[PDB]
Amino acid sequence: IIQKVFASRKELLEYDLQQREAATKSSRTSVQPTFTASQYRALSVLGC
Amino acid sequence: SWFYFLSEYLMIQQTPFVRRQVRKLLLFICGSKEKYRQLRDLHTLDSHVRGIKKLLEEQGIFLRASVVTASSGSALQYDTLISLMEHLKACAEIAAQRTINWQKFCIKDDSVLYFLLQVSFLVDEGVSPVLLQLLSCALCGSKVLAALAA
Amino acid sequence: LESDPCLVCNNPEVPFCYIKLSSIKVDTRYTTTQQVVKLIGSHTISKVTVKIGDLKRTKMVRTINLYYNNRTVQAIVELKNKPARWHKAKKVQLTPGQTEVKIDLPLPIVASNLMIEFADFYENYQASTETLQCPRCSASVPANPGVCGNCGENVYQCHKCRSINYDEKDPFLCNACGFCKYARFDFMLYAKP
Amino acid sequence: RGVLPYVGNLITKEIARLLALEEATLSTDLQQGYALKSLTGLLSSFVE
Ligand SMILES: [Zn+2]
Ligand SMILES: [Zn+2]
Repeated sequence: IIQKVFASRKELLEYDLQQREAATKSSRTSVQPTFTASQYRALSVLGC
Repeated sequence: SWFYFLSEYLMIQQTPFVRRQVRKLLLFICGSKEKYRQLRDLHTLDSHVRGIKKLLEEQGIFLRASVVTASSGSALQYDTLISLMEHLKACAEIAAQRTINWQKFCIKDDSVLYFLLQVSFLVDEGVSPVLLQLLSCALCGSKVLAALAA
Repeated sequence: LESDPCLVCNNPEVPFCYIKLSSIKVDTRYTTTQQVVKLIGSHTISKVTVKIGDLKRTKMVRTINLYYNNRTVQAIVELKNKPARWHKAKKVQLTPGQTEVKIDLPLPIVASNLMIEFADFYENYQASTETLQCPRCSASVPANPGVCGNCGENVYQCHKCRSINYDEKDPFLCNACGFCKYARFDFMLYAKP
Repeated sequence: RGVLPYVGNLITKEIARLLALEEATLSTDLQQGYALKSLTGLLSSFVE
C-alpha cells in the first residue's frame, strides 16, 4: 500500500509541476528560470 | 571533399548494388582499410552526437559553453528517450567494437564526455547504463573491460 | 515491527522473468486482424518472444505492430477504439517462413493493456477461393451461397464457434471467438510486476 | 494561567514544520498530524 501511495504522489506532483510550468510559460514578462544539471535532479522527481 | 560526401552517401539507404560499388571505391580511395573504417566511424559518431544535441535542444536542454542547463523541471517523454537511445546505442556499439576511434573522437571534440556526464543527470534510470558504458569505454579502457568480463 | 516503513528496505531489487501472456491475461477481444488484451495489473515488459505453430502457406504476417497503454479499464470493448488511446512500441517485419520472433524493446515499457496488430500479410493467392472445403464434412462448396451440398452447413462459419462472419467472408481471425486457421500464435514476455 | 497562547504557539510551530516538510520531501508517515489533532482538540476543549 505504501508503494502504491508513493507512486500516486509522484504522478500527482509531476502533473502539478507540468500545469504550473504551462501556466508560467504563458506569461511574457517573467523570464524562464534556468536550472543547471544538478539543480534539475534536485527539483525533478528523480531524487525522491 | 571526396571522403566527406562519399561517407555521407554510404549511410543513406539504397539498393545493395550501389552500396557494394561505393564500398569498393571507398576502400580504394582512402589509402587502406583501417583509414576508411576510421573515417566512417568518426563521421557516424559526429552525426550521432549532433542528433543527440539537437534532440536535447528541442526540449530546452542547452549546452552553452561547457554547462548543460535546463529550463523545465518536468521530465522527458518516451519518444524523446527512445530517440536518445537509438543514437546512444549506435555510439555504444561502435565504441565497444573499436574503442580507439571513439577515443580519438573524444580527443578531437572536447565537449562530448562532459556533455554525456552532465546529461546523465537529466535522463531517467533506463538510459544511465549506456552513458556510463560510453564513459567507461572512453576513460577506463578496452583491455580493462575485457579483463572484467572474464 | 517498525513504525516508519523504510523505502530502502521495502524496495529490494526484483529481477526480470519469463512469463507467458495467458497467465497474466484477464480479458481479451479478437477482430479480423487485431487483438486486444488486458492483464491482471501493470508490468514492466522488456522483450516479447512470439512463436508460430500450425502455420499455413496460404497467409501469414509480414509486419507485426505492438501497442501499449497504462490506463486501467473494466471492459475491453471500451478500449478497443483504435486511434486515441494507444502508444506504439515496436514495428517488426518478418521474413517468410518465420516461426519465432524476438521483439526487443530498447526501453522497458510500463503497460497494463496491450494491442497486437497484423499490419501486413504475406499472402498466397494461389488458394482457390471460388471453391472452398466444407468446415464440417470437407466437401467442395462454391463460394455462393456458401451452403454445403453434402451437409447443408455454411462455409464462412467459424470452425470452432460456428459463427458466420457476414462482413468479412475470409477473416484472418474469427470475429466471435477468435479462432484462426492460418496459424496459431503464442506469446512470451520478459517482464516483472 | 496563560495556556491558550502556549497551545496556539505549539499549533503554529507544528504547522510550520509540516509545511517545511511538505515543500522538500515526499516520504510518508502513518502518524502524521496526530499531535496537531490532539492540540486542536485540547484548544477546543478549553474554548467551548
Ligand atoms: Zn458439408
Ligand atoms: Zn469462432
